[PDB]
Amino acid sequence: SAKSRTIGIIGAPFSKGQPRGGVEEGPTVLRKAGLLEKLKEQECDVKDYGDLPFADIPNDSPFQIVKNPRSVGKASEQLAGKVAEVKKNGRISLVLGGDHSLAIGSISGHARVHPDLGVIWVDAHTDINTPLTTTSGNLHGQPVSFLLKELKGKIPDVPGFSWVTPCISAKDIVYIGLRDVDPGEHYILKTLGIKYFSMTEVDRLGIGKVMEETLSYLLGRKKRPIHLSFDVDGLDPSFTPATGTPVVGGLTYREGLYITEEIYKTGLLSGLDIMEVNPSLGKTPEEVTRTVNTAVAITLACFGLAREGNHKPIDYLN
Amino acid sequence: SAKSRTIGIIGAPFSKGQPRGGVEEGPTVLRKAGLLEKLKEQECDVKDYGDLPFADIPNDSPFQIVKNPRSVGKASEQLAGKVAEVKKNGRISLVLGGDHSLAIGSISGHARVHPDLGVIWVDAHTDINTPLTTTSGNLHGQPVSFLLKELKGKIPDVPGFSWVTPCISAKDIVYIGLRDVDPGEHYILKTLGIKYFSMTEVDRLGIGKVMEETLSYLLGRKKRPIHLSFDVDGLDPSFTPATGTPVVGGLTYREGLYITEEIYKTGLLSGLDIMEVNPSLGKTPEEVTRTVNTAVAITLACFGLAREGNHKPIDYLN
Amino acid sequence: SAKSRTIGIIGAPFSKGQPRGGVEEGPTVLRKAGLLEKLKEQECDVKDYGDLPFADIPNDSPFQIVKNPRSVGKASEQLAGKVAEVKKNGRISLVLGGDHSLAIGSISGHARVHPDLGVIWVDAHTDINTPLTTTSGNLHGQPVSFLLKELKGKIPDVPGFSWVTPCISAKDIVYIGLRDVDPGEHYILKTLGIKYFSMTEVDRLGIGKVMEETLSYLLGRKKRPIHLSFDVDGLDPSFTPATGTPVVGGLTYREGLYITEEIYKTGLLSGLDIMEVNPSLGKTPEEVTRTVNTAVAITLACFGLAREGNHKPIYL
Ligand SMILES: [C]N([C])[C][C]1[C][C][C]([C][C][B]([O])([O])[O+])[C][C@]1([N])C([O])=O
Ligand SMILES: [C]N([C])[C][C]1[C][C][C]([C][C][B]([O])([O])[O+])[C][C@]1([N])C([O])=O
Ligand SMILES: [C]N([C])[C][C]1[C][C][C]([C][C][B]([O])([O])[O+])[C][C@]1([N])C([O])=O
Ligand SMILES: [Mn+2]
Ligand SMILES: [Mn+2]
Ligand SMILES: [Mn+2]
Ligand SMILES: [Mn+2]
Ligand SMILES: [Mn+2]
Repeated sequence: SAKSRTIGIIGAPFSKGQPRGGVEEGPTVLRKAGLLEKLKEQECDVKDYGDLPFADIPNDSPFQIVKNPRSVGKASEQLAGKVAEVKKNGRISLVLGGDHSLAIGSISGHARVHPDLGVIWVDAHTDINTPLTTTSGNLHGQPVSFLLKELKGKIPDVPGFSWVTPCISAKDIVYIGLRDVDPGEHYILKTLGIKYFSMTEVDRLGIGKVMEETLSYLLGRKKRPIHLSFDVDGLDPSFTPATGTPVVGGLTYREGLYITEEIYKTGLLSGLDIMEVNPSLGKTPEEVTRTVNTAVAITLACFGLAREGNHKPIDYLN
Repeated sequence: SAKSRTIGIIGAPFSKGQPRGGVEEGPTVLRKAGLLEKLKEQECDVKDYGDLPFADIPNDSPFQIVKNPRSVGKASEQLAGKVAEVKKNGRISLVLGGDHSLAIGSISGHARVHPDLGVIWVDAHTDINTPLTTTSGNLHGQPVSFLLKELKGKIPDVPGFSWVTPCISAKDIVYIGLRDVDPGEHYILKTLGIKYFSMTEVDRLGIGKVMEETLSYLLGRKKRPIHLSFDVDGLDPSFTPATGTPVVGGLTYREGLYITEEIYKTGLLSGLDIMEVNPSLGKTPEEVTRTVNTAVAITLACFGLAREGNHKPIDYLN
Repeated sequence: SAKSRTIGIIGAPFSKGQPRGGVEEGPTVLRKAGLLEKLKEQECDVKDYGDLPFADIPNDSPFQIVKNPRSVGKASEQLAGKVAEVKKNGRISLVLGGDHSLAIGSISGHARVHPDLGVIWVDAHTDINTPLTTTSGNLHGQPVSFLLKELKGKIPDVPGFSWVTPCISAKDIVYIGLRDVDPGEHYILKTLGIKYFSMTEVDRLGIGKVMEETLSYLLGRKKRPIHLSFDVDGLDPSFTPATGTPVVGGLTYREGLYITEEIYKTGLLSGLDIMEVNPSLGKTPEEVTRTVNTAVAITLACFGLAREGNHKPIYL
């Protein structure tokens, strides 16, 4: 019942942040996999807040090229209200997600309770396109732009995103696993001086130094809450094939566990997003089972499960 | 040949330390792949001491929940005498194994001739449950507890193991590759302060520094014979799938060869166990061939094979 | 475009340096995957010098055990000629290869214009067998032996290789990825003191320290042109299965990109070989697709593609 193992589960069955349908079943397959039980199998305080209901906005006309903006803005608006609710209740928010546009609400609602948070973004992509730089028009590739304070005056008024007040600065976010960056995204990345560890860096330094540099960069000045937004495609498709945008050359299964293991040991985890699990895009039933089983193992390591073993505070020899 | 390449081969077709049948064929398939001939091709002096006849023990009721204790204890007792015999002949004992419970006999008979030995234990598991902390009753996940001096007093009188005397100390064994550890094992691991590199530590430091710390921890004070107990499930199941208890996220083929190449270069390899190859557990015939090939390759690196190249002390240009 | 992105492309559909047919289709499948256009989409100045026509030599009698000496010798002689020409045009020679015996011509022609070049050899093998140390007799395992000045006199007079002049010293080549070396090659490797990073060294040091030590070893004294000879079997068969001699335990896709990404940032890439892609050696159509696409990615990384992203100095 430690703070590190005190959890509030929020389901976010949302998919309109991206074209490929099925990512809304994310919260369903993760629950079906036995996540809450396996969390309770560890010494975890688990309270389920259910699946957020998302109202179907039938006529959600696009903003220029950005599609379904009112639907994405409302879903994140509900998530922000719900995330802050479980944070004021002392629990670590565990958003069980569809597409990564929900990171707007998850981080915002987290920010209303802990405005001094830092963000670790595990992803293959930066998701830092603005509504003017996007070529896909999909909002799951834009959430960071709505959330950075330095990007104010650059974000046009998108219908449904009026409640969005930027809550993090460029110095309070670190990327791990980038290997598919748009040209506009790369421009923002280097112009803001955002700390990132692309797969070039992970190869160069190893996931060991990557985590060492990541945590000290974020927890150097002061100790502050950590929000980990984990996009399942941050790991190689050989472990998470059932996702919207897979890119080869990703983080290994071991590296994904080591990231989450090292973040748990800081004791400062405060919010978690497990996004972009799509049980429709599995070429076989095993590809979905493999993806879900991987996202579950990632989450369990976020809350104490260590590869070296775990044990309760008793004498097992008596 | 030289001392590092003078080998005495002991087939150990025993399976009653674990539930799944077939691991007794381990010696058969390893020989069939040509392990003897490939060792001789790299200037090894190899003597084949034959496959040990393990007489049937029909009345072998369980000790509490521990299964087949007398068959396991006598096979390890017979292996212990056999290993000590080849060590007295000046040869490196090579045990081609069934289940890992034979390590009780492999290490004990080794210690009888070389009581100052150190153990490197490559495995996904710690194999350190006592007959009382075990929940599976399978003796192949208990051999280390029988061998540790610091556990004297916690091993009950198990039928078949009255010959057993703990021969190695807690500071004379190093684990590499752990990722599947029972809570009672984790308690024992930490309380006795055993040196270990789980998959987490291998991810943090890399196999290069792991082997540098391993060999310095064991050989730093004084040089001494090394005993390597290699469980095949220490590597990832993508390389050794034909094994009893495969666990995802293991050491790679490269990492397995680097461990064994580094151990050879010390010139202090004295005993070697190649355990848990179960040719009946491959989902396809190729998976069996792939497991055996990896096992043969790791055995060949133990006795001189190097990826950088090998050559005889002659003038290849005449 | 900039020097590091101005390329002359040479297709070398040659296979008679090795016994498995199909590697001559390397240039065809690589073009077919759109390699040229993909290079142009990242602001590269691409000039296509076409595929080299290799005439058939009927009376190609063996030189002892060495097979097809006059076809291999003439093919590399032509490639050396065409590589010197693109080098004279101030372009980076990109050789879309068949078997690795063509490196005899690629490096010789490159050394004709830049005799101070340094070679990086990404390969599971050393390819340093002499015509007398070889047991296979396949010349795609002998190219480095013809190129090293320190082995002059150890190489017999082989028909087809009278034009060859040893053009690099053993102190100017760095091997990366070794894991299958013949006894005679390893003797040569140790005797001549060639700098090398086998899979053992990549395991021990990591790909980052290997690249830093490689670039420092070749360019520490002074800037000079770099010739990258990339045998596709340097990567693990799980990423490049459609090749003649797959060896397990190879460089990862990531390590291949990292090597090529780091080589680009020096701005000194001057010659490139993409060798030993054999589309007829894939057990499934996907295995061919995987091998080519991996080869394509390694190539684009040699000319600026970066996993962290790219952008023109234009976006806000
Ligand atoms: C190819 N580019 C043009 C589009 C590309 C598509 C996939 C998304 C993935 C977002 B996530 O990693 O959260 O699934 C990012 C992207 N950059 C964009 O902006 O839509
Ligand atoms: C998971 N627990 C419940 C049991 C677990 C099963 C697998 C064995 C592996 C033995 B070996 O390393 O020889 O393959 C170890 C184990 N600890 C035990 O004690 O049987
Ligand atoms: C088996 N050994 C004895 C021979 C071996 C076969 C494969 C070639 C690979 C050439 B390449 O690296 O260009 O694909 C090297 C080799 N040394 C030789 O010389 O033929
Ligand atoms: Mn994302
Ligand atoms: Mn095991
Ligand atoms: Mn074991
Ligand atoms: Mn090769
Ligand atoms: Mn080659």
